[PDB]
Amino acid sequence: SVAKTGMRDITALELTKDMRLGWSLGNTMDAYYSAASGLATETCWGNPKTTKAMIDKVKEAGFNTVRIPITWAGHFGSAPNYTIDSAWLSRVEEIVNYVLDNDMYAIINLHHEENTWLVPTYANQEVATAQITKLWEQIATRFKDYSDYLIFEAMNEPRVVGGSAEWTGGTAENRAVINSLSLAAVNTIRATGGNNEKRFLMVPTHAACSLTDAVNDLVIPNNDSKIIVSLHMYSPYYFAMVSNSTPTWGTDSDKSSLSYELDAVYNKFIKNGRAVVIGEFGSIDKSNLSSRVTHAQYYAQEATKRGIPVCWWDNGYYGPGKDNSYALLNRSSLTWYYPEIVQALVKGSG
Repeated sequence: SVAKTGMRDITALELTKDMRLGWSLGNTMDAYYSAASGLATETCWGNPKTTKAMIDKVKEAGFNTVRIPITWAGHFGSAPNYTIDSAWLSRVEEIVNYVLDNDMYAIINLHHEENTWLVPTYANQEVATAQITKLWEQIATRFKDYSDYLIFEAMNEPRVVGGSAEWTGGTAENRAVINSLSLAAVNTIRATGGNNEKRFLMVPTHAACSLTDAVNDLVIPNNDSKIIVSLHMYSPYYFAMVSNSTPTWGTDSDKSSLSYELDAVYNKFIKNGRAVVIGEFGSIDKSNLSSRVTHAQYYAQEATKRGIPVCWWDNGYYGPGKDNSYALLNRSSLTWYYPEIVQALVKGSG
């Protein structure tokens, strides 16, 4: 286990290079139903209750990072304390230890918070600041003594859900409020003791997008050297995410468009000494395995050459021709639906 190996003398760029290739436990601790569901949210989107044996298979395949997306909304109480349900926090800790016991990196975040409370407007800034502070105070305190293999991702895809700028990079107001929220979260985490003064932290742009105005307006809290930028880049959009559209990938235009997107991130952040994790990418199943393999290998290869680790979104949803069919692992048989994609990712990562 790497749970109690402490804090190395290491830079963020060095750490992200070692993170290498990641896998998110998607549609699991991030799934939601209602305030009545409690611990049953984990299984409400069709993933069996997580076991260490599932994580063992991820390690065995060659991944070196597991991201554990967690929706806290539905599991915390009223203002002003926003107390997190003790059983929920204990369940998160069990899963964190499945990952660290496999000698891998673990990322924990706040996930689908934007639908209720994480609304980045000037009007809501005071309330959202108090709330993100109270939540991270509790989460960071619980995880304070873990080693540098545990990373905190402060927010997921902060944005005003339903508004016109949701997928266009936000408004300037939205981006300023997000910077205020990440500053409050980082300052809260750093003040909680244990190893949290030294822990590596991930901070997203608006909606974790790579659009120019979103990447340019991101402010690293305190210019802290242990902050990593979090981007979600399901690139290119139609091939990766949209059913009944664009089932092929692999032309020179396709490759150069993806290299351009990754060059933009490399030139903006990596070459300027700022580490980046692409915390989500992937492709849905359009009965197009050969294109998905070519895309996975090229994405991982070109990101690795630029010092950027990538994390596949494995939501456990299987469905050729269906929306959001990103599954790679069958968590019940403990066998892979698409070992060819896994092999392409691991090979591309080096």
